[PDB]
Amino acid sequence: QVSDVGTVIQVGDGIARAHGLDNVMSGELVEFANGVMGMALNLEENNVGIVILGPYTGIKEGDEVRRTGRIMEVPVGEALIGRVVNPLGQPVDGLGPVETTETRPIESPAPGVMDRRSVHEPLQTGIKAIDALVPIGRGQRELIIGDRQTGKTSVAIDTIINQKDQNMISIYVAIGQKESTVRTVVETLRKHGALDYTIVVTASASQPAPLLFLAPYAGVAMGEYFMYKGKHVLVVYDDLSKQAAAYRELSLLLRRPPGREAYPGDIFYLHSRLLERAAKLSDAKGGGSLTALPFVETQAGDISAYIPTNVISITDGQIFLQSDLFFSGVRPAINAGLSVSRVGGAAQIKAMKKVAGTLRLDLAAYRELEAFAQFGSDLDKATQAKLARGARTVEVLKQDLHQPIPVEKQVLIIYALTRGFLDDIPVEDVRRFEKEFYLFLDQNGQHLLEHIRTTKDLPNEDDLNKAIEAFKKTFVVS
Amino acid sequence: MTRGRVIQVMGPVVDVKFENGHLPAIYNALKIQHKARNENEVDIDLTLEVALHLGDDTVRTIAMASTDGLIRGMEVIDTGAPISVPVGEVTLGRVFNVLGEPIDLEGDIPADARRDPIHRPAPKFEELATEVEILETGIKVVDLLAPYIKGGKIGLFGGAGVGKTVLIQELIHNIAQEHGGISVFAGVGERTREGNDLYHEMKDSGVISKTAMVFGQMNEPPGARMRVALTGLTMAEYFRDEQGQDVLLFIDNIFRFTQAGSEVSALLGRMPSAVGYQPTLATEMGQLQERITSTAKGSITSIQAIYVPADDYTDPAPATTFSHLDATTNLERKLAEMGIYPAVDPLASTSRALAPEIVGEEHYQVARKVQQTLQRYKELQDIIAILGMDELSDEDKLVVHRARRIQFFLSQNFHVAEQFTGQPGSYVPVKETVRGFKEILEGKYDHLPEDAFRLVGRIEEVVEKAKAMG
Ligand SMILES: Nc1ncnc2c1ncn2[C@@H]1O[C@H](COP(=O)(O)OP(=O)(O)OP(=O)(O)O)[C@@H](O)[C@H]1O
Ligand SMILES: Nc1ncnc2c1ncn2[C@@H]1O[C@H](COP(=O)(O)OP(=O)(O)OP(=O)(O)O)[C@@H](O)[C@H]1O
Ligand SMILES: [Mg+2]
Ligand SMILES: [Mg+2]
Repeated sequence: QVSDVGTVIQVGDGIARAHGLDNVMSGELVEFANGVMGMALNLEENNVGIVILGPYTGIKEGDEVRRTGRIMEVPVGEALIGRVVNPLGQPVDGLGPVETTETRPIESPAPGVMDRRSVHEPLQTGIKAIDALVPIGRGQRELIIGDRQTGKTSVAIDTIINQKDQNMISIYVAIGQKESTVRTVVETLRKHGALDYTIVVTASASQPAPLLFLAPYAGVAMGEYFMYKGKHVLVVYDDLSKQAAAYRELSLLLRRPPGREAYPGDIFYLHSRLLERAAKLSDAKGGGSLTALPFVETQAGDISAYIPTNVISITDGQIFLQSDLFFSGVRPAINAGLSVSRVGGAAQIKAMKKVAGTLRLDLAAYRELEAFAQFGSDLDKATQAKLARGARTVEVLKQDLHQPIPVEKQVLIIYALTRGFLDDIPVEDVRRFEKEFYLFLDQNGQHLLEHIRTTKDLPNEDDLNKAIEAFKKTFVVS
Repeated sequence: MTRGRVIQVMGPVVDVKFENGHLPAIYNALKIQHKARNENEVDIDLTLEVALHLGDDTVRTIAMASTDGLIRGMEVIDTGAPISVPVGEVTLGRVFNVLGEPIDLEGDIPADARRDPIHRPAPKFEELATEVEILETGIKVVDLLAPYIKGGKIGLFGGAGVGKTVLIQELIHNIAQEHGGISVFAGVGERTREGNDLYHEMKDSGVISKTAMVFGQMNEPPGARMRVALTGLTMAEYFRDEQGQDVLLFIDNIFRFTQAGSEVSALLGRMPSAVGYQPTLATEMGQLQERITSTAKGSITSIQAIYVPADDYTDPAPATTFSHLDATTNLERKLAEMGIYPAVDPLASTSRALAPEIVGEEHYQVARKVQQTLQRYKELQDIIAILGMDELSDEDKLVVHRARRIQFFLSQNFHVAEQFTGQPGSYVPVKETVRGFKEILEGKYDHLPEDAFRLVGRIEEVVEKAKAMG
């Protein structure tokens, strides 16, 4: 009997090698004696190479291995919403088991060329410095890239929290994160109520390399279940660099020759296969969509490194966060020089597209003028364009933590800035101006807010100026 | 059976063959004991750690000492568990060697003492604490500008002769006094004379009665240098898991742990990673660091010194280590020579805790205002040499006047600094230091002489010093 039973020959460093299993198939789940699962990676002539998905300390040479008959799979369903699970679907928060009744394979083909539709629906992140000049549409995949301690996790958490009104399911996948950090993130989600529609998949730095390698595929396979039902899903991968490091460790343990920077040859194929499943399905396929926000941690802002360039070569844009800006008070840390959205703009509401279209390039020009003007003095119009506009734009794009702003409240203040109603008040007062203008609008322009909400356009050609001046009358300098 | 025989000896790597169906588990401990039967042999006493299962009932191990004198065919005994070190009250004031065996001459530890395994999975997601908490050290600079977190990791940096050792001793003293906890010091791959000096300094300061020490220094094999950190951590974990205390853990140099791991991997024969490091660098660092966490009943917080090769902060080892750090305190030879103690740089130090959500709006505002004042003074120090002291504006004069008193009030008198200065130490609560710094900011004490702030505890002691001076 060797068809469905095997025997371990070698154990070490999280990988094993088994004799027998003549009728196993490539990528099949196998179950060891301890209950620890594995995956059949290589089908050699006399043995099978198995990657161990769990604690390998309890596995010894001579232990029995048996088939399961299933290609690598994860449980899916609505019973998974509001739970914290490992990449194998095992519940981790301790709130009892999970009652899912369906499964999907880890590896699945991506939607075809004719299965997709152009992105045309906005994803409102609730952050001005994103929704204004780097818009994100549904079905897009946008890269978030920056150094450590820059707010990458905060951006994703704010985006996830802002989705409460919208009909969207959120999946937060943490790869290599600290368990205390994951616990605190889960607590913020619980406090803000996002656990009504959120699934959290975790694989901490203490877990063996295969689980870190495997987590994003489990997340996207969980997302596809809702995507193919005609729903909208958002998936956040907290690090793809740590997944790449785990895969490099696995490859070197398997003795595959390394390429550039010791990474294996298919380090590009890994990420492309993962990120190509995010798509905007058409009306024939149901109209569902999946949105991806992969993370990449750079070293000293080197955007030209191998992994950052590989990930840039896949996604539909990137949002670059700068540590130099994050320190010294520019807390959202958006860098308009290196941030762009290739698919966005066609998925932006008409009012915001009508108002804040030129802000990205105007702010980049202001940034260049900021270094140029350090050489001395300049023209009166140069000083105007610099100090009146750019400083106020920078000070109004700044935003506090976990404080989303509705898109209408964003477009009002952006219009007020771009039409010159802010040019007079001091730079050190515009944040108070915005904070009180939101309350003033809530009190007196609810019909303008409804106009924007319903028709997705500016409330009127000129009518807003009367209310803006009415607020300016009651507002006080300093 | 539970008996094997040696079949290969290649430096620190030893291969052992066992009976089929009786192989030991990974990370188990094996003992070799031998008596020289004749003149062509030597007495052997050795401990081995299992690392792989090579197949054919053969197990590859890593020795914890020198493998000289081994002979193909010697009997090996299985202990059935990983390395186990004594834990509890008996470990306080004692020095160990990574095997749990004492080094000082106070005698051996009885065989009825409880011993815990070295290797252990990290605490579950359920058992962690849900809220972030601040560890009150009682030192004004740290408690104001770079707070510590229960369960957090702190990186320590500084040149030679600036005050790192005295600062560590004062941290242990303050924690033991106020929070009722203990400390564990784990040297890793450092100078034996430095370890002896540290032992003598701790004995002189009287801190030694509240701390345990494990050294495993530079001359030890890579197998021992790779597990000193784990044995120190497992003696630290006992007090948090069983007595619910708040514990400090000092790692002398975390870089030597990675270097020893790389050396061990090269002997195991794995394929070298990017810059010659082991392929398992991130996994080993995670398995070490993730056990230092705050739980529902206690916490362990670790102060770690990190050597950076060639001052390149993008090197893989510092890059991996920095991802785990929660705060950073930098020492300044300029402050040390100026006479400011504990000489912590108030601008180079960074901390994740200093946020309004965690520390409070009042504390955050006071701290940020202090940092802005110090930055403005730093800028004005250039203009002083460019133009002259009198040429500066009146508001700049006020800024300088505030900045001198702030920079002097950052200093403090340490309990362990009594042996040098002759003055007793002070434990300053965080609320009191926040109030004092607010008062200095608001101009309530602009009339006092700036030297009365020099080296002092609370703010009331400052006005007492000014009253005694004039
Ligand atoms: N908008 C904001 N306003 C205020 N503080 C912020 C904001 N965004 C982020 N922060 C602060 O920045 C710090 C780090 O943020 P965050 O944890 O999101 O960074 P990160 O890039 O994910 O870090 P890491 O490398 O640790 O994963 C925290 O102290 C957080 O409070
Ligand atoms: N708080 C203090 N009060 C008085 N003197 C102090 C204080 N802190 C440091 N010193 C002085 O600075 C010296 C340096 O002490 P310490 O051994 O802690 O320095 P270090 O920077 O850790 O040095 P090394 O690199 O040699 O270990 C002390 O011997 C003492 O003379
Ligand atoms: Mg993060
Ligand atoms: Mg020292």
